[PDB]
Amino acid sequence: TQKMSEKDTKEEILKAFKLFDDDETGKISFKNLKRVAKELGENLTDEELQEMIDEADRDGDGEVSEQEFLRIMKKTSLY
Amino acid sequence: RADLHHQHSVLHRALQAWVT
Repeated sequence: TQKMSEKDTKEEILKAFKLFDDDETGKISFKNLKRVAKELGENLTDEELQEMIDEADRDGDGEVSEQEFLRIMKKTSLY
Repeated sequence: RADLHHQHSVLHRALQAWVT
């Protein structure tokens, strides 16, 4: 069945990544994550910011580059 | 649900898809 014919989830994810990455550093850090949390205005308790980064790869990168963010998004590949 | 007048919101889509 046809749904998304476009490729531009990569564009979405890239421009989303840049809305976290203020620093233009190529990483979403904990700080960038919490800076996003206070931009939405959601009163998160630091530990779930830690969970979100810990989820998005302490195995290889440590904090979150675009491939880790792509991995965290592509986790929903019908899931 | 980010339907009418997309001034901002859609950082929510990125953040909330990660946390929730």
